Amino acid sequence: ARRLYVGNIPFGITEEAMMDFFNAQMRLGGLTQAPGNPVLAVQINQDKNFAFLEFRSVDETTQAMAFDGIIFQGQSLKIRRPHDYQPLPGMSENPSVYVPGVVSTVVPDSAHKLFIGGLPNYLNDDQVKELLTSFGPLKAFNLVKDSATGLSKGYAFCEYVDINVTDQAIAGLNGMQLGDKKLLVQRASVGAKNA
RNA sequence: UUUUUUUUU
Repeated sequence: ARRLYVGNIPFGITEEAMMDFFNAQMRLGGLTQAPGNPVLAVQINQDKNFAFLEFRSVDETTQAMAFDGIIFQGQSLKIRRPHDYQPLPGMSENPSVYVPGVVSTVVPDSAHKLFIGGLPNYLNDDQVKELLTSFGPLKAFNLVKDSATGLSKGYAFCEYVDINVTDQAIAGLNGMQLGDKKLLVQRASVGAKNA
């Protein structure tokens, strides 16, 4: 895929200012495979609050994914792959089925994103992040705000650099009393319990 | 407001 989905983009951001930023991130990081800018175009859906990046190569696109969660103009960008990948109802389940095509040779130690809820609606990114930082530096953090309203929805996602600290972060934060709400913290995917 | 608005402008 020579395309990437980038949501939670800054308001009023221009397509060109989205391009110049990514191309300048690809160069600073040295993630380019050949001379020239990787990002050829960017399309922004202002109302929907998202944009799509268009790369010249497939590998470069797969390299820009490392910028998921990067801070740009106070907004933590959400980078994902397009959804042109459909279930494809062609019938005769053989190249699909379920397992065939994605058996997974062996998933590496990854995915330790944490879900945080019960957060007061008045706290902002720099306040919430602080409460989380008290256990160690974060590698990715995003506070969900209403599309129109713009205020906190009451829950945010975060991931530390040192995953082990992830477990320590849940045991000390989960249940914490914030205002008139009870904080909730659990692995955003699997791991809401501890054996 | 306890799981984060994906398209060929």
